[PDB]
Amino acid sequence: IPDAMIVIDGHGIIQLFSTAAERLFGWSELEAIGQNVNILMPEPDRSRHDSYISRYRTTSDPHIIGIGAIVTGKRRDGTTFPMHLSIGEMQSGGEPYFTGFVRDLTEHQQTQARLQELQ
Ligand code: HEM
Repeated sequence: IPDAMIVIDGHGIIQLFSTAAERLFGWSELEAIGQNVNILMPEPDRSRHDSYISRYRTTSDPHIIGIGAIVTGKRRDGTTFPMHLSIGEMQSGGEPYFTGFVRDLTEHQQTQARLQELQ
């Protein structure tokens, strides 16, 4: 059962954008592909994302890879949302590539929030 998956190169450039990713983020394949993955997140992560990838490539010490994390994503329409992110590392043509699997947690957040306010 497919999820929103994205594939970037070692510079954060999108290479593949799944159909489900399109529905979640609001960007079509063609629109996303040549863009930096940072277009899918609000600030401050956005401007710091390249340094996150860079930091990892040099230190080889993961903070999300093999760990997973829940973060805020940003749609094309400008709206933000909570999402769980898992990152896999791969190799192709001698260069590193990264695979991201996104799980939308909007509903989860809403339910939890609704239960919270209804006492
Ligand atoms: C769309 C919302 C996203 C957010 C908010 C986000 C956020 C972050 C943050 C906060 C870090 C490093 C912070 C720390 O030092 O612990 C990070 C690292 C990284 N992100 Fe993202 N990211 C997103 C999407 C993606 C996607 C889609 C990919 C690849 C398909 C990706 C690949 C990476 C890589 C390779 C690293 C560094 C490796 C590591 O520290 O484990 N990120 N991201």
